[PDB]
Amino acid sequence: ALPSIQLPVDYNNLFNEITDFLVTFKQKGPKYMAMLQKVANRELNSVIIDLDDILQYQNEKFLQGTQADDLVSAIQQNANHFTELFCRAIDNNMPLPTKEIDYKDDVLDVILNQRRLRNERMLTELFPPNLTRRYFLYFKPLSQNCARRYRKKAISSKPLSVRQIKGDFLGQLITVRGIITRVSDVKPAVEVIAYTCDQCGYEVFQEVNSRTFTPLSECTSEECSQNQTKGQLFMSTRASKFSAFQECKIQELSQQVPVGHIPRSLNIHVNGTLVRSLSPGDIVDVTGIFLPAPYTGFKALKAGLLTETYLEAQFVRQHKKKFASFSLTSDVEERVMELITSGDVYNRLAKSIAPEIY
Amino acid sequence: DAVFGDRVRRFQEFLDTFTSYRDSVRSIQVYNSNNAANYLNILPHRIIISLDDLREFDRSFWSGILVEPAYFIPPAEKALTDLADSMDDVPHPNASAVSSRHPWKLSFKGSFGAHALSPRTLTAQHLNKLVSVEGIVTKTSLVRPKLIRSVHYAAKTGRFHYRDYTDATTTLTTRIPTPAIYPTEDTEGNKLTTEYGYSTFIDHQRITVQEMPEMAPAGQLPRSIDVILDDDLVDKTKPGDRVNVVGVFKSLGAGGMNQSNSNTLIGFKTLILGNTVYPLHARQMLTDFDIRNINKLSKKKDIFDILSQSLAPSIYGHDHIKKAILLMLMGGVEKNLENGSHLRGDINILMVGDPSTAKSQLLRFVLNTASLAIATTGRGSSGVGLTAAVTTDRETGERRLEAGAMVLADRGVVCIDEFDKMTDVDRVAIHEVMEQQTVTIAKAGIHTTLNARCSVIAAANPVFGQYDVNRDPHQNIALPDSLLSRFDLLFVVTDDINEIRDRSISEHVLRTHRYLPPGYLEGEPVRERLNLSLAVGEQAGAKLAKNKGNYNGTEIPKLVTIPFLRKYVQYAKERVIPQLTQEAINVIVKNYTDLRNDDNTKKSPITARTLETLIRLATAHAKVRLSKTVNKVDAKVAANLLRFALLGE
DNA sequence: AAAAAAAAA
Ligand SMILES: Nc1ncnc2c1ncn2[C@@H]1O[C@H](COP(=O)(O)OP(=O)(O)OP(=O)(O)O)[C@@H](O)[C@H]1O
Ligand SMILES: [Mg+2]
Ligand SMILES: [Zn+2]
Repeated sequence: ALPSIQLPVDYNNLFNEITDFLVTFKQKGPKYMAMLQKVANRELNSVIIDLDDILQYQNEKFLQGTQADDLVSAIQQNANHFTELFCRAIDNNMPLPTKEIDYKDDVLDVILNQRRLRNERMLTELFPPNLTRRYFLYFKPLSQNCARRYRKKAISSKPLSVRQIKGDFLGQLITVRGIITRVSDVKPAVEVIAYTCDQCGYEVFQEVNSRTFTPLSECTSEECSQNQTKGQLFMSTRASKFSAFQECKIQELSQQVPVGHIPRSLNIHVNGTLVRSLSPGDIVDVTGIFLPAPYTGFKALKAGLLTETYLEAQFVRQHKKKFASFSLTSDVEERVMELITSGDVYNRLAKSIAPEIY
Repeated sequence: DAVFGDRVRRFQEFLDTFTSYRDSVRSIQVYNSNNAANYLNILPHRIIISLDDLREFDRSFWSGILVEPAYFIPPAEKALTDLADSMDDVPHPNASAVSSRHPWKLSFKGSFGAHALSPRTLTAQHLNKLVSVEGIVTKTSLVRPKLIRSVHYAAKTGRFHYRDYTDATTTLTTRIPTPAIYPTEDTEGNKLTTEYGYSTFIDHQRITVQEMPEMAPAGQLPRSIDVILDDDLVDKTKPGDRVNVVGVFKSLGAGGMNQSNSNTLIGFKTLILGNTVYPLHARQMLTDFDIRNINKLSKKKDIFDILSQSLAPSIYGHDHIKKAILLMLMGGVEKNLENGSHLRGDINILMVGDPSTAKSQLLRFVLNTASLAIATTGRGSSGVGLTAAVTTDRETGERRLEAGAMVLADRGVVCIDEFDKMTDVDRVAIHEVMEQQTVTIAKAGIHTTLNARCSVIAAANPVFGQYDVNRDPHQNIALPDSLLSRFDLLFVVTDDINEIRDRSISEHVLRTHRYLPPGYLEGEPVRERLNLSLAVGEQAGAKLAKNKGNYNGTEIPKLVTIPFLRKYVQYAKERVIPQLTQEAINVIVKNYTDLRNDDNTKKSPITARTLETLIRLATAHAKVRLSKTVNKVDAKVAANLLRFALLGE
C-alpha cells in the first residue's frame, strides 16, 4: 500500500510550544492576549503573527537548557499545517468578551442559536470551528537585521524574481517582487456550505477546500434516514459561510530580465481582509505561500504529472511612492513658508525643471 | 536480476580506477557545505564522464552504453549514487532537504563516431541509441514544475507515508503507468493531508531544434526535432543559438496501435531525452599568453590601422569604412543617470551608393565576424512580426509572445539590406526602437516593455539608378529626414572611372579568383565534409603561431588573423570602461564650433546630436587602445573621421 | 492572431 518513513518532526511538542509562546510572550502585558481580547469584543478582524517575535523568544529562552528544536525553520519548510495548528490553538484559548456587543445584528449566530434551542431542547451537532471563526490568520516575514543579531542563517525574505522561483520552492514561504498589471474584481467564495433539510431536524453541513465542489443528494436526518424520503435537501445561502476572493498576476521588472528573454508571469490569490490592498501599476514585494494547483480544471486528460502553481498572499508592502492628494501636514507647511521667504519663485522653478537642456 | 549488481560493481571498479571524478565529488560536496552556513550559487549534483577512458578500460560496457543505454545508464547512476552516499559525511543533516535522493545523473563527452548525427539523418535504425544532435534552437516552451513523490501525513498514526510517481518521459525504462490520484485515505481509514514542503517537484521544459540551413540538400527545407530536458540545464540558451545536445533517442506512446486509430496510416512518436547541452559557436576563453600578446600588440603605435586593415582583406579601398566598422563593433560605453534617464551607447552606420560597390559583401563580412548578429532584408520582412508575435502554445493552450528579429539581437548588431526598398509602414518599427532602444507591445491583453539595445547597420541605393553628384543630397535619398538624423555617420560611395584604379582593382580581383583550398587539387569542385571528430571539445608564449597573423607575405605592414581579433574585441568590450578628461573636451568643443560655423556646402546638416556622436566615438577610440582615460589624439582622430564622412578628405 | 490575393476608390 503506502510505505512509511521517519521524520525528525513531531507536532505535539511544537503545538505545546506554540501554546506556551502565545500565552507567555512579553514584548500592556502580553501582546497576544490583548489582540485576542480585542478579537473577542468583535473589534479586530485579522491576526498577524511576527516570526521575529518567535525567533527572539526562542533565542532568549535558549539561555536555559530546556528548548530542543527550532520552530521558525519548520514554518519556513511548511506553512499551511502551522496555520491550522495556530487557528486550533487560538480557538482553544479564546478569551471572554470584556465589552458589550450589539448581539442582534449577528444573523449567523441568531440562526445557530435557533438551531441549538431546537436540538438541545430535545437533548445537537458539533459545528466545525471554521464556521464559527470570525478572524483571519496572516504571517509576517522576518527582518534581515534580526537575522544579523544572531549567528544563525534564518534569512527568508530575499525577494526572488518570478523566473528565479523554481520547482523545489513549493510549500515554503517566499517573497516576490514585481509590478502589478492586472487586478480582478471582488467575488465571494464559499468556505462552509450548508444545506437546509426541510424541517428534518439538524441541517447537514459540508466543507470543501478544492476549487471544484459537489452537492449532496440525500441527508442523514433520522426521519429522512427512514425507509422513505422526507423532503429534498436544499442549499441555504444565509446559513453558509463566505469569504472574499480576488486573483491577480505580477510581472517581472525590466531590470531583472536577462538579455534576450521575455518576462514571465505569476498568478496570485488573496483572501480575507487583505482584499483590495493592491492596484495595477505599482512596485510591491508580496510575502506568501507558494502552492500547487491541479491541472484537472482544464480537463484534457493530459499532463499526467504536470501541474500549475500559484502564490497565496499573506502580507504586502505597497512601496513605490504616494501622491497623498497634497494632504496638509506641518512639514510641508514650513516648506511653503520657506518658499514664501524665497521671494520670486517662478524663475527658480523654470530653472529647476530641466537643467540638462540649456 | 544479478546483472544489475554486476554492472554496478563494474562501474564501481571503473570509478576506483580513475581518481578525477572522486576529487570532483569531494570538491562539489565541500563547496556546497561551505555555501550552506557561511556569511547564492549552488552546484547541481551532476558530473561529466569522458567515455574515451571507459573505452580504454572496458569495451563491453562502453558498447553497452552506446548501443542500449536503457539497461546500462541506470546501473551506472546507481553506482555513482552509492559512491556518493559512502563518500559524504554529514552527521547532522536537515529534515526536508535530506529526502531529495538525487540520483546524480551523468553527462558525456568524447568521440562518438557514427552516432554524431543531424536532424535529417535520424531514422528508425537509430532508435533506442545514445546520440548527439547538432542544430539551431528555433523555439522553447515554458518552465512548468511536475510532481514525482508526494508525502502524506495522518494525525492519528504519526507515520509519514510517501508515494512515488513515474511517467513515460521521466525514466529511460518503461514501467507500469501511475495516475496522479492523490491518496487521501489510509488502509484503516485515517485521513491523510498532503504535506507540501516535503514532496518532490522538478522543472520541465520542451525545446525544438532544427538542422542548419547551410548544410541542406538542394531544393529542400530544413527539418526539426524536439528535445525534452528537465531538472538541471532547464533554462539554458535561447531561440537562435547553436547547440549540440547529447541524449537518448527513444519512441513513446501507443501511436494508434490501440483502438483509437481512425486510419491504418498511423506513425508513432519519436522524442529525444537530453542528457547534456553544449554551445557550438561554429573557443570563447582567453589564455595567459593571449593576454601577453594582446598587451604587447596594444603597446604598438599603429594598432588602429593594423586592425582596420585586418577587416576583409579581399575588399579594395573603403579604408575609413573599415575603421568605422571597427569602432562600431566595440563602440562606446552606455551612460545612465538617476535624473537624465538614458543615454545611447553604440554607433549606427548607413551607406548609400551606386550599384556594385561592395556594400552587401562588407555587410556579410560584418555578419560573419560579429559575436552576435542577425541577417535581415527589407522586402522579406514585416514590422509587426519583426519585433513580437502572438502565438498559442500546443501544450498549455495559452498564447505567449515570441521574440522578433531584433529582440533576439539584443546587445548585438542588426544588418539590413534593401533598406530603402522596405515598405514605409514597417519603418515605424525602427522609428520606435532606435529612438529609445525599447519596444512596447500591447495586443490581445499583453502589456510588456521589451528591451532591445541593438545597433543597426543599413545599406540602401539612391532613388536614381546611379548617384547624381550635381543634385541635392536630400533628393537623392528616398528615406525621410527623421530617421536619417538618427544615424551617426552617412557614407556615399561612387565608382569613378579611372584607368589607374581600374587596372589596380582588376589585378586585385583577378588575384582573388586564382585561389586554391589547401591540400586540394584544382581539377575537381569543392566537396562537403563531416563534423569534427570530437562531439565535445575543450610551450606558452614562445610559439606566436597564430599571434603575428602574417600568414602570407605580400606587404611590409603586419596583418592579424580573424580569431585573434575576435579575442581582442571580446577582451576590450569587458575589461575596459574608459573615462574622458578636459583635454579631449577642449578639442571636441573647438572642432564642433569650427565645423558648425565654417559656412560652406556639406552633405548633411549638423546639430547637437553630432557632438554626442563625437563623444561616443572618442570613448570608442579610448577603448580601442586599451586605456582607462581619453587622450586628445582620440578626439583628433574622431574629428578627422567625421570630417571625411561629412566633407570628404 | 498573422500572411497574402483581389476589386474598387
Ligand atoms: N573594392 C572591391 N574589392 C573587391 N571586390 C569588389 C570591390 N567592389 C566591388 N566588388 C565586387 O562587386 C561585386 C558585387 O557584389 P555586391 O552585390 O555584394 O555589391 P554591392 O555594392 O553591395 O551591390 P548592390 O548595391 O547591388 O547590393 C562582388 O562580387 C564584389 O566582389
Ligand atoms: Mg551588392
Ligand atoms: Zn428532510
